[PDB]
Amino acid sequence: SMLDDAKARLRKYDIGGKYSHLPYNKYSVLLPLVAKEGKLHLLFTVRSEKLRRAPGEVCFPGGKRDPTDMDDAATALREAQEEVGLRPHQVEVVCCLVPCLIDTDTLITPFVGLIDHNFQAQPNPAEVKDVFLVPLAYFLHPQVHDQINHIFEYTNPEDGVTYQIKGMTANLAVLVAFIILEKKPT
Ligand SMILES: O=C(Cc1ccccc1)Nc1cccc(Cl)c1
Repeated sequence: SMLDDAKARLRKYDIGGKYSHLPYNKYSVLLPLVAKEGKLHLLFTVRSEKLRRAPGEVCFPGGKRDPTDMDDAATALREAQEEVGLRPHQVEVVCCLVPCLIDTDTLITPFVGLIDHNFQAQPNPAEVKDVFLVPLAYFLHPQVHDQINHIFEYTNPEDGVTYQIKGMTANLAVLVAFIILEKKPT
């Protein structure tokens, strides 16, 4: 099946807890995979304009680890619940992808999660201005704009709204798309 195939592909790239005990400032992100209309999608947030760091930027749900978290996956799920109302029964964490090093002292761990088909986002407006889906296949043939660094522009065909996706968020989206969609019979 599509979903069993995606999970099997993802598991091959799982690094597990290999880098998780290293003494960094630790953040986790959840890369939420949603199946709609027979295709996989990634769920993205737009950060609230009122936030002091990266207002209005497209990001995956996530945030800083706190003492309550049993592990890095827990961080991702806690923050996703706070930001978009995703409850733990509504997500299956499939793997941990390569972590992202930034600022010399920070490690961001991405987890891919399969999201329940009955989940409906409840954007928390203190943190999230918007939530939207992008088909995973888009990241194989993105509309690229150079600002010099590469920016993806995705227009939602439902409403014509264009979102800019860049940086770590864009990079991770492409990674997930490659992992899941490469070398597939039509
Ligand atoms: O903050 C993140 C994930 C993240 C973690 C670490 C570095 C870069 C992105 N995501 C998010 C998205 C919407 C609202 C809020 Cl409050 C946070």
